[PDB]
Amino acid sequence: EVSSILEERIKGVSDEANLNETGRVLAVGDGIARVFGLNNIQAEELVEFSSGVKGMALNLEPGQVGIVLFGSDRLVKEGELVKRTGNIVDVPVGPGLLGRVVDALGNPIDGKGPIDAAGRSRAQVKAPGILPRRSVHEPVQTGLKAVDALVPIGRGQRELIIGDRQTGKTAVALDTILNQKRWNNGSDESKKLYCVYVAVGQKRSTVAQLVQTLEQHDAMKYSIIVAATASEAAPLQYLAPFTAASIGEWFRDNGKHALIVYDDLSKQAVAYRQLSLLLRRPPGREAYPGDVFYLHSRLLERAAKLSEKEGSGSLTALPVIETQGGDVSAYIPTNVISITDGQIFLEAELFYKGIRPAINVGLSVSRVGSAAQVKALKQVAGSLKLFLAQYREVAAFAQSDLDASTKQTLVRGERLTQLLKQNQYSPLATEEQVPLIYAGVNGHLDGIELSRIGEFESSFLSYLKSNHNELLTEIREKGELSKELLASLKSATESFVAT
Amino acid sequence: VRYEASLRQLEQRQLAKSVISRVQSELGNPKFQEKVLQQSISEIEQLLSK
Amino acid sequence: AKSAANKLDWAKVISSLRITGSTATQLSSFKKRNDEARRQLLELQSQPTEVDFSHY
Amino acid sequence: NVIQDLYLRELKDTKLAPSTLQDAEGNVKPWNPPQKPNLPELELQGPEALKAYTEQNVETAH
Repeated sequence: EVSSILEERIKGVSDEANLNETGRVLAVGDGIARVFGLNNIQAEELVEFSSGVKGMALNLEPGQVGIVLFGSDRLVKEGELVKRTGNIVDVPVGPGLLGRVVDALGNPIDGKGPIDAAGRSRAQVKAPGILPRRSVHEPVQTGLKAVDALVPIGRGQRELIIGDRQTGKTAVALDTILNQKRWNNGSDESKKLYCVYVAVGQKRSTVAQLVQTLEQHDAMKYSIIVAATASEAAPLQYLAPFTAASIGEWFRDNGKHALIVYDDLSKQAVAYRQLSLLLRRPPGREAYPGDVFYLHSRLLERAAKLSEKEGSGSLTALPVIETQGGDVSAYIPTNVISITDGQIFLEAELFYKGIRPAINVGLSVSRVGSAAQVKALKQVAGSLKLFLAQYREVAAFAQSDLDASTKQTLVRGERLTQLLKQNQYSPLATEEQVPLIYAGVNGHLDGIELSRIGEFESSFLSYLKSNHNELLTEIREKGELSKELLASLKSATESFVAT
Repeated sequence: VRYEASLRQLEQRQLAKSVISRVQSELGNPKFQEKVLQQSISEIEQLLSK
Repeated sequence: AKSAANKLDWAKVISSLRITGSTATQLSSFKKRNDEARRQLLELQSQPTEVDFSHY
Repeated sequence: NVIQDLYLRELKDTKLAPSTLQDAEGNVKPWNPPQKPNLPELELQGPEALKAYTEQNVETAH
C-alpha cells in the first residue's frame, strides 16, 4: 500500500548519478537564470537544473548562457548546478499518444499510461519541399453541410479559423473529429485521421470537459490532446505547436492522415512575447515579436499532403486565431491570414440570430477550393452558393415591397438559412448532405414553412431511407450522382414535400 | 472511499516527516563519516574508471 | 395502458361535444395525464438497490 | 548506497498505524436505512362518491 508506493519511489531514486558538464547559476531572475559554464551546448538543448527544472537557451551569450526556465523561480536559487541534458527538445512520436492527453514533454497528464513511441523527435523540423508535396484530392468531412460544401476542405491543407472565443470555437473544431469517427471506422488510414488538438493557454477545468466530451462521443482513442494550460509556462506554450507538429509528421510519414487543430496560436504568440521581452529581444508590432511571423511560417508549412515520393499521406491543419472584434488588421491576424490557404470567418451576428455555433460564410473563403470536395457534393451545391450569393444582396432590401425575383430569392434563402443551422456535436453523413442541398436547390424547401424546415429535415431523411436507402447507399458508394439517381431523387423529394 | 483515499494521502505526509527524521539520523552518526568515506572511495572508483 | 386511457379520453372530448359539457372530461383527463407522466419519470428515476460493495 | 541505507531504515522503522474507526466514521456519511414508501388511502371513498357520480352527471341540456 503505502509500502508498495515507497518501494516504487525508492526504486525511482535507486541507481547513483554521475555528473558531467555543469553550469552554475550566477543570478536567477525572471525565468532567466544566467549560468556560467555549459561550454558546449547544442541550440535549443535541454538542460536540467539541480532544481530539476528544464530549460532551453535562447541567448547563448559569450561567457554565460542565459537559460530560459520552463518553470517557477522559487525552485531555482543562486549557485545551482545546471547539468547539461545534452539533448535538443524532442517529444515521443508513435501510436502510443493515441487516446492520450499529454503535456509538452510527453508525460500523460491524464495518466492513462506511458507513451508507446518509436522515436522522440525534435520539436522544430524543416518543412517538406516542393516536390515532396502533391495536390489534395481527398476531402475531409466535418458533418456540417455548410463547411463541407461552401468551404470545401481537404487533407494536408492549412486553413484558418479566425473567430471569437467561446462561441463554440472549440465546438466547431470538435464536430469535425466526430464526423471523422465515421471515416476512422473506414479501414484505410488516410481515412483514419488521428486527430491532435493543441490546447494552448486553456485551463485544466475546461480541458477536462473537452477530454470527457471526446470520450463521450468515443473519439478519444485516435485523438491526441496536447495540453499546455493557461498556467503552463511560456516555453512549453511556444514549443507546444512545434512539438505537436512533429507527432503529426509521424502520421504523415506513415502515409496516414491526421488533423492538427491549433487553438489558439494567438496565445502561442503571447508566450513568445513573454520570452522575447525577457530575453530582451525586441518585441515587434503590438508588442508581439516580429519573427513570430517566422515561427508561424515554419510551423504551418510542415502541414502537407505528400506525394508518393514520400508516400501519399498528409497532415491537415486548422489553426484557430482568436479575435476580439474581428480585427484582421491586428498584426497576429495579418500574418496568419497570409500564411493560411482559405479562411473560416465565424461571426457574432449569426450567433444572436440563432446559428449556434455561428459562422458568417459570406466572409469565409477557401483558397484550396473544391478539388478537395466530393464530386457528388460539388455537383448539387454549386447552385446553393449562387442562390445564397443573391440572398446576401437581396437581404439588403428584405426589410418590404419587392419584385417577385427578389422575393423568390428570399423564400429560398430564408429556408436555406434555417436548413444550414446546426447545433453543437451533430455530425451528418455525406449520403445525407447530398440530399438536403438538392432540395433547396430545386426550391422544394420553399413550400414547407420556415418553422417546418426543422420537421422537414428529419422526416425527409427518414423518408429517403425508407423510400430508397438503396439510393442513399448508391450516393455513398458510387460517390457520384448518376442522372437517373438524381431523377429519382427529385421525384422522392417532391413526394416528401407532399407528405 | 473519499476518506479512505484521504487517509492514504495523510499516511504519506506522516511518513514524510519521518523521512526527515531519518535524514537527521544520517547526518549525526559516524554514518556521517562512514558513508562520506564511501562516497570518497566511490568517487575514486568512478573517476579512475574514466 | 395509461396511454390507452388518454387516447380514449380525446375521443371522449369530441363525444362530450356531441352532448353538453366536458367540464369533468377535463377533470378525468387531467388526473390520468398527471399520474401517467409522473409515474413514467418516477419509474425512470428508480435505479435498482445495490452498489458495488465488492468494487468498494 | 545512501539510497539503500535511507530506505532500509526509513521503511523498516516507519510504518504508520491508522486512526480510530470513530475518527474515520466522523469524516464520512455513515448510512441509515430509509423507511416508508408512502401509503395513501383509497380514492374518493364510499357511496358519497356513488351518489355523487349518479346525481352530478345529468350534464346534458337543450
